[PDB]
Amino acid sequence: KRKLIVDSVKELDSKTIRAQLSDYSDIVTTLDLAPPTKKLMMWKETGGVEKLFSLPAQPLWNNRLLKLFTRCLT
Amino acid sequence: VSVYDFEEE
Amino acid sequence: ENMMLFEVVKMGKSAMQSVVDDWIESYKHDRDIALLDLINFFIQCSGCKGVVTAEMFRHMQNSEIIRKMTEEFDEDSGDYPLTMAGPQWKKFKSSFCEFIGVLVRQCQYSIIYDEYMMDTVISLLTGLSDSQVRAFRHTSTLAAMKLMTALVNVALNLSINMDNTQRQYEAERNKANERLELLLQKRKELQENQDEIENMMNAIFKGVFVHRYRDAIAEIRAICIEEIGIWMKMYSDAFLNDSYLKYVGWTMHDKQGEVRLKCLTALQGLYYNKELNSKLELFTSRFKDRIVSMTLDKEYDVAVQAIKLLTLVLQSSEEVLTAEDCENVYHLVYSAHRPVAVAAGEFLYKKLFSGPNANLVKTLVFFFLESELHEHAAYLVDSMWDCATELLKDWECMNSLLLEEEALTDRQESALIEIMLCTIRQAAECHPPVGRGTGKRVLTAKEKKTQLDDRTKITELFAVALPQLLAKYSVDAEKVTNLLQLPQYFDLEIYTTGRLEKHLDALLRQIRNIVEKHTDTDVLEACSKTYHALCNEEFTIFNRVDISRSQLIDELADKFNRLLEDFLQEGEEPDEDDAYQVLSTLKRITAFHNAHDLSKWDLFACNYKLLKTGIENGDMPEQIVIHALQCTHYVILWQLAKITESSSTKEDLLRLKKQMRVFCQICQHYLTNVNTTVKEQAFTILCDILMIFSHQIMSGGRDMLEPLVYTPDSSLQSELLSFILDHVFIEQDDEDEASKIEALHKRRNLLAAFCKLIVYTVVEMNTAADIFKQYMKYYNDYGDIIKETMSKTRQIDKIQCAKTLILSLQQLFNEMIQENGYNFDRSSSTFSGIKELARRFALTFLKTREAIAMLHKDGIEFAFKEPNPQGESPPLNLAFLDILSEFSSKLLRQDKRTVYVYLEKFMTFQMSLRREVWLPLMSYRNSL
Repeated sequence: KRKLIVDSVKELDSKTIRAQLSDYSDIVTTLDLAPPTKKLMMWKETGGVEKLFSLPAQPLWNNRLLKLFTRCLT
Repeated sequence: VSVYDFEEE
Repeated sequence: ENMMLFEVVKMGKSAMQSVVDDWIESYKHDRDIALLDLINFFIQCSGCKGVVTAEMFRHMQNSEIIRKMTEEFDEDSGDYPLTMAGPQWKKFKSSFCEFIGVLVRQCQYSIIYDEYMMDTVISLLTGLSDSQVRAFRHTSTLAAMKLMTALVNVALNLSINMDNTQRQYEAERNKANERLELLLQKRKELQENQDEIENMMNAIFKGVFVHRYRDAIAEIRAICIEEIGIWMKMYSDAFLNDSYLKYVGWTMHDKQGEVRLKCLTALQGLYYNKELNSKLELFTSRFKDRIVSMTLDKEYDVAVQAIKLLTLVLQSSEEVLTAEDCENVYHLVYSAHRPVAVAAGEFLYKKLFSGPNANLVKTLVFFFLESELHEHAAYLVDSMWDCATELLKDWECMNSLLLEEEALTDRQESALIEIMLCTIRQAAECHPPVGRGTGKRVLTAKEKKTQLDDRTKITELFAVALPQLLAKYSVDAEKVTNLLQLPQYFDLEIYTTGRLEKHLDALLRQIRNIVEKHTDTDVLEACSKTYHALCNEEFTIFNRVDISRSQLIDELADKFNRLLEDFLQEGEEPDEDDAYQVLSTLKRITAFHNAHDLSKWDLFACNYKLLKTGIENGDMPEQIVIHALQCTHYVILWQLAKITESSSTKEDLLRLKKQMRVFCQICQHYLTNVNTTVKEQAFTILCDILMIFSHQIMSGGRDMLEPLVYTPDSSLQSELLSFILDHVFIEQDDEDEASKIEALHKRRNLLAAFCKLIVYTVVEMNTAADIFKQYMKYYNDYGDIIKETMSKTRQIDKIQCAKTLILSLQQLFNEMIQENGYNFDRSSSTFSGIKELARRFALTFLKTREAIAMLHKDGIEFAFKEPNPQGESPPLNLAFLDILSEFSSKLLRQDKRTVYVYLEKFMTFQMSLRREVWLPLMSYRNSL
C-alpha cells in the first residue's frame, strides 16, 4: 500500500501537556561525573579493551622494558 | 503568573 | 511552468529577489495565472507530484484540492523534500524559506493589501497545515511560519513609518493647514494597513501556530518554537509578552530534545538583547526552577544551553538566581562532558571571580575543597582553562604563596599544589585530561608558540622554586608526590644554558633526601620517574644526574645486602620492626629498578634468597613478597633489554634463561598462597612474563633469542585459569561508587592479562570455554573483553573457536544439571537464557561453512554420549540441542542434510517414532 506518511494523530492533547508540565523527571538525569580519583583517571586512560590488550598487567615505566612487551604482539 | 497557567481546550 | 518555479528555487543559481520580482511581474499582468503557480509551488515543495489546474482553482475549495493532491501525490517512498539528507536538500530548505520571505517583503507596499494574493496563500497554507499527510502539514507549517516572520517585519516597518509621520505631523503643527491634513490622512491610511497586517498575522497564529506548536511530530513542534523566538526578538514591542512567551514556557517541558533546545536558544536571544525587559522577569520567576533543572537535561546540548542561558540571567539581573541554584550549576564543572563543564566553568568564573590574583587563587582553592566531589583538580582546572587562563597560569603567584608567608591551612596548601600542578600539566601538555579531550587534534601556530613559551617559563621559574617547596613539605607524602611531577614537563636544555646547575644539584639532593625518608608507594614511583626524565641522553645533564643516581643506588643496594645478611641468618628470628626495615629499602629499590637499568648491581640473588625463604617457612610479610616479586621481574626484563645485541654476550644468556625459569616456578607457588594480593601479584607478573617469553619473542627478525623457550605447562595453564574464575568472575549483588569501579578495573586488568595469553596462543584455546560462558552473566563488567577475545580467537581459528564455543554451552549445560538434575524443567528462564546466549553466539558468524559443521558435529556427540541408565535407550543429553537449534539458521542448505546423515549415525529409527519430552529432537531436525 501507499508509502505516503499519513498521521492518524496530529496534536498532543491538553491532558498530556499538563502531564509533561508536572513531571519532567524522565528528561532530566543525575550528574555523570568525571573520574574523581587520580587512579580512576588512570584506569580510564589505560582502560578500554584496545589499550588493555596492548599493555602489560604490571606497568613498566621505562619504554625499553615496555617495548619488550609490545614487540611480542604480532 | 496566572497567564502562564495552561488551560487550553 | 508549475514545475519550472519549484525547480528554480531548488536550483535557483539566482539572487532570489530575481525569482520573486519575476514572479511579481507575472502577477501584475494576470493574477490568476501567477497564484496558480504559487499554489503549485507549495504543493510541489511538499514532494507531491500532482498538479492543481485552473478549473480546480476556479471552482474547487481547498479541502477538495488537497484531497485530490493526496490522491495524485504519487510518491515512491515516505520521504518528502524537507526530510531528505544532503546539501542539495538543505540548500532547498533555505531557498524555500528565503523565497517566502523575500516575496512578502517585496509585496509589502502595495500588492500585499490587494485582498487577493495573501488571503489565497494563507488560506492554502492553513488548509495544508491541517492535513494528516505529513509532507503537506510539515511543509505548510514551515511556509506559514516563515510567511509569518515576514509579516512581523512588515508590521515593524509600518510601526516605524507611523511614528516618523507622527513626528512630521507634530513638527508642522509646532510651526499651512492643508499639509497637517494630508499627514493625518496618511496616518489613518497607515493605520488601516496595520489593521490588515494584524488580521493576517492573527490568521496564521490562530490557524496554524496554536495547533502546530503542539504537533504530534516533534520537528513541526520545533519549527513553531524557533519562529516565535524570532518574532519576539525582532518586534519586541509587539511580541515580547506573557501571551507569546507562555508557549515557550510550556514547550520547555517537551519530551524531545530538539524541541527543548529551540526553546532555550529562543530565550537566549531575548537576553543578549539584554535591554531592561520586565515582562521577562515574570517569566523567569515562574520558569527559573525548570531552567535550572535543565542543567541536567538527558540531552547534553540542551544542558549546555540551559547553563549558558542561566549565565545570561546572572548578567541581566544576578539577584534572581539564589544560592542553591548557583551551587547546582557549580557542581557541573566536574561533569564528564567538557561542553557542559566549561559552560559551568564560565558561570562559576562570572559569579565569584571578578599580587592581584592572590585572592582569586585562594577562592579557587576554597571552592575545590568545599565541593567534595573530586579528590584531584584536573577536571576543575580544565573546566576553566578556556575562560580564566589568565589566572590559572599565574604560577609565580601560587609559587611564593606556598613559600613567602591568617596564613594557609594545610589542606589548602595541598589543594593549591594539586591545583597548581594541574595548571602546569594542562599548560605544558596542551590537551584536556582523559575523557574531556578531542581525538589527537594538532596545534595552531599560535597554539605552538604559546605551547613553547609557557614551557620554558615553567622550567625557569620552578628550577629555582622546586627545591625550596620540596624542602618545606618533604614530610607530607601527598604534597611530595605532586611536586615531584614537575620536571617531567621542564625543558632540560634550559637547566644547562641558563646558569641553573646549582639548583638542579640542590633539588637532586632534596630528591635523594625524600627517597631516604619515605616509604609510600606513590612517593617512590615519583622519585624514579623523575630521575628517569632527568637521565635523557638527548640532553647535557645526563652525566651530572647519572652520577647522583649511581650514588643513590650504591647506597641503597649495599644497605639492602646488609639487611638481608642479618634478616635471613638461621637463628636471628626477625621481628616485625626488622620487617619494616627490609620492606623500606626493598620498596625503594623496587621503585627504582622498574624505570632504571640496575643490572650493574646484580640484585637477582637477594630477591631470590627471600622469595625462597617465604616459600619454605611460609612466614613472610605480604609486602616483602609482593615487592620482591616485582623486583625480580624488573631484573629479568632489564637483562633481556641488554640482550638487545649480542655485541654483549653469548654465555650470559644461559644464566638469564635459568632465572626466568626459576622465577616462573616461584611465582607459580605464590599463586596458590592464601593472601589475595600476593596471588594477584604473582599472577599479574606471570601473565606478563609468559607473554614476553613467548614464541612471539622472535618472528620480527628477532631469531637470535629462540633458546629462550618457555611455554607454559598444563599445570600452570589451568591454575592461571583457576585464578580467573575465583577472583574475576565473582558473586554479584543487584565504599560507594568510587572504590567498586577501582575494583572492577583491576579485575578487568587481570582478565585481560589472561585473555592476552589466549589470543596469543600461550595457553591452549580450550581454556577460553570457562570465560566465554560468562558473556551474558558478566556483560557490563567484562562484556567488551570477552567478545573481543572470542573474536580474536575466531580470527585465528574460526572452527576451534566454534569448538570452544559450544563446549562453553556444554559447560553451562552440565552446570545446570550439577545442582538440579536430569528431569529439570526445559523451559526455565535459566534454560531460556542459555538458549538466548547461544542465539547471540550464533550471530557471531567467508569460510563459515565447516565451522558451523563441526559446531553441530560436537553438539551431536554430546547429545547422545551418555544414554539413560533406567529408561528407553529417553537420552541424558537430549535437550541440549534445542540450544544448538539456534545455530541451525546459519547453516548451509547443502549440509542441512549432511547434518542428518551424521545426526542419523547416532539416532536409532525407534527414537523418531516416539514423541511427547522427546520434542528437542523433533524441532532440532525440523530446523534442518
